[PDB]
Amino acid sequence: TANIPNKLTANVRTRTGKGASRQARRDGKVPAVLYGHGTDPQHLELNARDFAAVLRSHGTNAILTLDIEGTEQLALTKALDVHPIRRNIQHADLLVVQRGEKVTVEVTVLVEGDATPGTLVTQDANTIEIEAEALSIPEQLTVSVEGVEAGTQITAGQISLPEGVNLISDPELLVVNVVEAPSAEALEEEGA
Amino acid sequence: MLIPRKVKHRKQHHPEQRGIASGGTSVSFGDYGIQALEHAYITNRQIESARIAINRHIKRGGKVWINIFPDRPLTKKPAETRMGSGKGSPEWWVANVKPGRVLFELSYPDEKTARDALTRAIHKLPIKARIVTREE
Amino acid sequence: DVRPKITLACEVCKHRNYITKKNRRNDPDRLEIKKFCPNCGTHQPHKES
Amino acid sequence: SSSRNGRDSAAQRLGVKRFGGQVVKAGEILVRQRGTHFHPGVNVGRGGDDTLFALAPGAVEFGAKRGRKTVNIVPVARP
Amino acid sequence: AHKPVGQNISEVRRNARLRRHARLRKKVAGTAEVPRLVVNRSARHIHVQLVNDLNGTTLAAASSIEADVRAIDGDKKAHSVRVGQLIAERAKAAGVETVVFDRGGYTYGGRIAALADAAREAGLKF
Amino acid sequence: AELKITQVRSTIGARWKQRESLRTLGLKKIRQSVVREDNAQTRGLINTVHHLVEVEEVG
RNA sequence: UUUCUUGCCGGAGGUAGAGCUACUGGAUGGCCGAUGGGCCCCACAGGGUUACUGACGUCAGCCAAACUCCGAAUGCCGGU
RNA sequence: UUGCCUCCUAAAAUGUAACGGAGGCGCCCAAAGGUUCCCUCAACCUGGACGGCAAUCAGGUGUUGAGUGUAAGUGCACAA
RNA sequence: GUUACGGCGGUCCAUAGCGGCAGGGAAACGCCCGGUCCCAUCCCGAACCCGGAAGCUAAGCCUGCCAGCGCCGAUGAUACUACCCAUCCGGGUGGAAAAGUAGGACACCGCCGAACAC
Ligand SMILES: [Mg+2]
Ligand SMILES: [Mg+2]
Ligand SMILES: [Mg+2]
Ligand SMILES: [Mg+2]
Ligand SMILES: [Mg+2]
Ligand SMILES: [Mg+2]
Ligand SMILES: [Mg+2]
Ligand SMILES: [Mg+2]
Ligand SMILES: [Mg+2]
Ligand SMILES: [Mg+2]
Ligand SMILES: [Mg+2]
Ligand SMILES: [Mg+2]
Ligand SMILES: [Mg+2]
Ligand SMILES: [Mg+2]
Ligand SMILES: [Mg+2]
Ligand SMILES: [Mg+2]
Ligand SMILES: [Mg+2]
Ligand SMILES: [Mg+2]
Ligand SMILES: [Mg+2]
Ligand SMILES: [Mg+2]
Ligand SMILES: [Mg+2]
Ligand SMILES: [Mg+2]
Ligand SMILES: [Mg+2]
Ligand SMILES: [Mg+2]
Ligand SMILES: [Mg+2]
Ligand SMILES: [Mg+2]
Ligand SMILES: [Mg+2]
Ligand SMILES: [Mg+2]
Ligand SMILES: [Mg+2]
Ligand SMILES: [Mg+2]
Ligand SMILES: [Mg+2]
Ligand SMILES: [Mg+2]
Ligand SMILES: [Zn+2]
Repeated sequence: TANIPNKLTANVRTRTGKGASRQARRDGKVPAVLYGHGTDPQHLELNARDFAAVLRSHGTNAILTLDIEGTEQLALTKALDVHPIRRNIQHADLLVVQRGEKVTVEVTVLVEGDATPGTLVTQDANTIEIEAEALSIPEQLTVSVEGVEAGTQITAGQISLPEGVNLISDPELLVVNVVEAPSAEALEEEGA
Repeated sequence: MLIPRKVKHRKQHHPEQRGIASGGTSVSFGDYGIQALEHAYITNRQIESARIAINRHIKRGGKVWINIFPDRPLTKKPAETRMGSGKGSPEWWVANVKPGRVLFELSYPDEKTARDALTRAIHKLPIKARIVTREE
Repeated sequence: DVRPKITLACEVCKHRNYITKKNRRNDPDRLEIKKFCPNCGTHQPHKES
Repeated sequence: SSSRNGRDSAAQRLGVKRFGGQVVKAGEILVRQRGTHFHPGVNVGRGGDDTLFALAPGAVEFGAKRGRKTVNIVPVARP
Repeated sequence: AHKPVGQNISEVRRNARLRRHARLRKKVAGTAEVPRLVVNRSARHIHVQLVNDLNGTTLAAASSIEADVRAIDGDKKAHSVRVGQLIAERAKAAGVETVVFDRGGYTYGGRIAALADAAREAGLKF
Repeated sequence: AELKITQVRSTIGARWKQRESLRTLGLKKIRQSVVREDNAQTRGLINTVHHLVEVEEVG
């Protein structure tokens, strides 16, 4: 299941620094860096609005097609430095990638469906590491809860993992734990 | 009340209350949380009141995580006394809160009730906070 | 005192050359050690005064 | 109503006394310290209270020798 | 496969010897004018080097594997005295009569003492 | 390339390395100016007192 | 001119910050599961069942003037 | 409370105040001084009559978490 | 000069460590055999010390390959900061981390000796 890369435009940062980054961030642009086996850390401003839009559409983990001054590159979002408060993305890290390339990544895990009513489902690890190709990276994968029995644990090793993707996390990492819903005489008994 | 079992030193200086919370700024345990916006000293009185507020509002089943601990003691010298004669005896306990730190976190099925319990807690705190969700 | 001041004197010339301390509880007898005598010119036994 | 503390001792003025590239006489003491934070290096001796001093005239220079910060005296050329 | 579990006496001998050597080395060293006479010793042979530690070089050397030394029908002390006189002659040729004795982490005595006293009488003052 | 430096502010309330940088530049009063070469020593010497002076190159 | 300023060069630090599975303490929630808890067959042997309490450990998020695997800017010493 | 010593305050040189925060000292050891040589602990697992986690024995893992007369700090496994 | 060699060293002493897999025994390095003699055990020829060459690559040593643990580690951003603006907010110019990422690394250099055509 190939995911189509998203087409952004970028242009080489003329000069570097906190003043330059603050100014660029002020003009609705995100400073970022390309690296990888391209062996050239290349400093690129890109459109903040388009960056946020594509991150909304295809999560944190999505291939991009960068147009660097006409040259055409394939990139993959490695990290995003984001402000804790203003929540704007400050910086981005872009591994260079090509087809048929396995890469390690972290994919969010969103529990889906309703559970049995007497107990609450609670996730400890929201993200699971997987090894997968550049184009075949899943932006999210689901875990099944449909009327479980009494409280039991779920680990990464029993998830319906996609095709062409490989678990990296040790299979005994807990993801979602159904824990019995606290009674009336049990909910306010902890916390002091 | 949340009180440390022992502190190595029982009379410290006032915690420096400047900067932005660098550690502990994300919601990880539950799905909704209360995330701070101002520097303050959250005493165990505030924490207990807020936790009881959340428990009263939801009242059925759901997990409340107080991921801040009041373990820093503020002392107070006895009343009617002049200046001098050394530092006082410690008599309340505090967590040092920066703008950015998720204070309380909640896990509960529905949305509106969870939001309302979180704002009920917020009203008991000496700061401005906001409700933050498990996703960016 | 239990660690009083004591003096050491050379036997062959009876000159008091050194003053030290020692424990009377642990060294009840006179302390004697081979020290250096400036006028005898060489190392000689020195005994407590 | 009283503080059960309020005593301290005199400052002993410890620390590095001659820094790198500084010409010294033979015998100048170069760093006062408690333990052996700086270990004696080439042509540098160590005193009774762990005071490092120069055993020859030259220029001070620091180094690391098998995970040990050391102080050495380098013979400057005679003009 | 038969995986051994213990430590061998070779390891303890080798590294304890090295530790004794280093403890010794904390206090002797070699210049150009007073070099260091370092000694190795095994169950078959005894080795000596004359070292200038300012460089990590060796100025003269000898062992009990040379033609003449293997030509001696005598005892290990005889090989030791031969090595001592040979290394003394080689040092004297190299232009040195003063040295410091690095006994090499072995206890001074036996064949090492025989070597050292042979060098002592042969012209090297130490 | 070389510069002209004109003093615009005064040295009342100025810290001591600022006043000494001004004195080292050879200028004493407000509106007084000097002309000098554009090396790194001058560039630093005016970097200290940029808030007190204004500079322009010649040509 | 030894003074002072600016540039460059040679230094020693443990502050701001940060980090803590790098120590000393605090400290949140999970996970497995003891030892010690109770019971059966029936012995106080032995075995397993059970809200057990749940050592240790481990996952994730944290905290410190008298914590530090780390760690600046300035200032300071010298030279030029 | 008044002299001395150690740490934090003390803002990475030194120094720095308050009826600021914590403790020690007014000794001890004829070896616990000098030198020469030799060795590596604490803890943990396994195997052993008393003997139990624990006492001494044996095997292993163990680079410093033990110890350093005596507060604290700086040191010390090259060993102090 | 060649060396699946032996020593003595050096390096802001792990980019060198730990672990794992596969080899070697020319001389060497070892283990190994014995306690007549120097010397030795707070008892023990186990260690140390002295003599010997029946057996060995099983170790130690060294060689080659593995990045699993430990180690090293940018660029960029950020924190913090000097100075300066600035009526609190905040900004500009210089310096710039820690953590993390890309990755690196199964050390390198030197001087003597051994055997080998010499
Ligand atoms: Mg501060
Ligand atoms: Mg945070
Ligand atoms: Mg932190
Ligand atoms: Mg409020
Ligand atoms: Mg006695
Ligand atoms: Mg002091
Ligand atoms: Mg001394
Ligand atoms: Mg003394
Ligand atoms: Mg064995
Ligand atoms: Mg200058
Ligand atoms: Mg400099
Ligand atoms: Mg430095
Ligand atoms: Mg300090
Ligand atoms: Mg801080
Ligand atoms: Mg503590
Ligand atoms: Mg600190
Ligand atoms: Mg200071
Ligand atoms: Mg300072
Ligand atoms: Mg003062
Ligand atoms: Mg007192
Ligand atoms: Mg002693
Ligand atoms: Mg003695
Ligand atoms: Mg043992
Ligand atoms: Mg390693
Ligand atoms: Mg062979
Ligand atoms: Mg024998
Ligand atoms: Mg082998
Ligand atoms: Mg070997
Ligand atoms: Mg490391
Ligand atoms: Mg950088
Ligand atoms: Mg304003
Ligand atoms: Mg880093
Ligand atoms: Zn006399």
